[PDB]
Amino acid sequence: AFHVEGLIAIIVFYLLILLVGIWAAWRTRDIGLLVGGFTMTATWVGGGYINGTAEAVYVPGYGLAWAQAPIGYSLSLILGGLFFAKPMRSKGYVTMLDPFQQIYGKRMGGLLFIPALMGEMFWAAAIFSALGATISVIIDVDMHISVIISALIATLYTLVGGLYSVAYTDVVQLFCIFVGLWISVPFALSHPAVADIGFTAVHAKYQKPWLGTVDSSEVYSWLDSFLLLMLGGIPWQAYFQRVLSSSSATYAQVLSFLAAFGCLVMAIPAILIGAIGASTDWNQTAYGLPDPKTTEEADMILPIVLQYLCPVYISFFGLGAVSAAVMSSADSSILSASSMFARNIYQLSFRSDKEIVWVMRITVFVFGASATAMALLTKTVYGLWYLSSDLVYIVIFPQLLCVLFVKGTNTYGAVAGYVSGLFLRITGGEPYLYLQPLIFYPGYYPDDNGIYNQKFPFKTLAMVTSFLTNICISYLAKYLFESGTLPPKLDVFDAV
Ligand SMILES: C[N+](C)(C)CCO
Ligand SMILES: [Cl-]
Ligand code: NA
Repeated sequence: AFHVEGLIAIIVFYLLILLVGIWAAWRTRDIGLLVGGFTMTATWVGGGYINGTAEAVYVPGYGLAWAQAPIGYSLSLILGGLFFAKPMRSKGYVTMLDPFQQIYGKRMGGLLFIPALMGEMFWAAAIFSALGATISVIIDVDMHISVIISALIATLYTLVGGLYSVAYTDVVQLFCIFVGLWISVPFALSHPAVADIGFTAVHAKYQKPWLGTVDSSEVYSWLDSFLLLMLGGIPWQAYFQRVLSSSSATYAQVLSFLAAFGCLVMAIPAILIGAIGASTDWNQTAYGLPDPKTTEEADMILPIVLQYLCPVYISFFGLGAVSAAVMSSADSSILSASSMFARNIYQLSFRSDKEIVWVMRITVFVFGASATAMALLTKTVYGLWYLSSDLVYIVIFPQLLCVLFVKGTNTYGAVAGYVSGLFLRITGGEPYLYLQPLIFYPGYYPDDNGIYNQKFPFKTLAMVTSFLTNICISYLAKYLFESGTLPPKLDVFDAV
């Protein structure tokens, strides 16, 4: 029943992506800055960007007003270029966890690896879910098998590309994403089922208007989420790997700015596809009634629009664009997680080149399997894409601010900030993971599923409490050990 045309199309597109990169690696006027910016854009923009942005715009509860992850994650690159690019450079940093291990120690750096590893896993699960949904809709494959196949192909791509040389694969992949999406959009807009997306943005005919709305009581919560996506999107090894490998600090800053511009440009057609899905009379298409959000297939809105509103070859171009985005992001995500585990955890704390290569291969496999299980269990792409930066914002970002800008931080403040931020984040609950809150801040309300949500900005409160606890406990421990109030024999971490 499945169309073999789709399988042959994804095969030929994958080969077309890899062959040009192999040729460019075989071969290899002030244009390298553009190439670096395009490569960073291809690293940043994956299945999360495209599919999660379309889902967030499509879902009536969110709209464009609540599709904050594309804008926030693009602004993360601008903020990184402005403030974090120079302090991370000119030091012997290979990974993002190197400042943490150099200032707080190996154990605290390994502890800080856990939020980063969980964020990488959430991002990989979101992009695996996006690719599996695209394959399942367009090639008509079972969703579980499609997700497993996507994870397998991403794993083999990362491994095969790793040992050999790849040059300018990301440029060609970004070109494929851009062309596929921007040729899919005009075909989707001209479908007889799709109504005027300008009218649907401000008026409701099929569902609530896709521009979205923010209530006056929700404003703080909106701001809270935006901060989580704008500041929690900065401390990632996929970005700092390109920052540290640059020739100069100015080159790193300019590639950050160009990458942010490219991310916004890539986010535009995803917003348009989500708006088209929100403006579609599904009773007129072959998808039929019920509509995708009634079917609980909202997270699959972008492939559905590609499949049921576009011709078959345009659907194949869109599938190629999604595949290019997912491969170019999954390579960086898997490699960053594996490199951080191999260098910071295995090589530095516990301990050979062959041994390191082998543990990094098996780590790629285990990370892929964990992300596959997470992708199979969940039902949302935007939710995992959002949650990837949640614990990063809560935990790593205050510690990153402390190690870069706050002179005098130590391990006691790091541990205190870790515990305080984690406690305030956990006690606030998580609706995506169906967790009840223990602390009930003012404005709490139950959703459809019965989990109490928080209108109070408790995530930003947890982050700020983590930062202030780090500073206060660090200076208090320094004062207590310097003045002689606390005996020096109790300095378990030997920080001061
Ligand atoms: C999820 N990240 C923040 C790592 C990349 C944005 O797509
Ligand atoms: Cl993404
Ligand atoms: Na990508």
